[PDB]
Amino acid sequence: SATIGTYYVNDFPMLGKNFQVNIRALGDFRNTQDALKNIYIRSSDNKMI
Amino acid sequence: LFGQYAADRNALSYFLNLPPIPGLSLTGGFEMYAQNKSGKDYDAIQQDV
Repeated sequence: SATIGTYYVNDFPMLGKNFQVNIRALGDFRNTQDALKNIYIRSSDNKMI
Repeated sequence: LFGQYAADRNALSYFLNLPPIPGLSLTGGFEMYAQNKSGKDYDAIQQDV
């Protein structure tokens, strides 16, 4: 969700009102079908998979 | 009472008789609100006010 999608973590203050903080990968990486290969996750053994 | 507490000492005392009509002001003093839109700090708002 964070890399491919948009993840709304919390809000930050700007111009008085609260605005969202969103995490997303650079659009170039999400473009291809095989975007999963670039993405990595850390197992419980602290090894990147 | 005002005569008794003419000296300020360390307290600011104002003695008022209860409103004749609850929720109403006999003087008619307007209630004015100046809304800041940029997001200036409340100290600057107080200076301007």
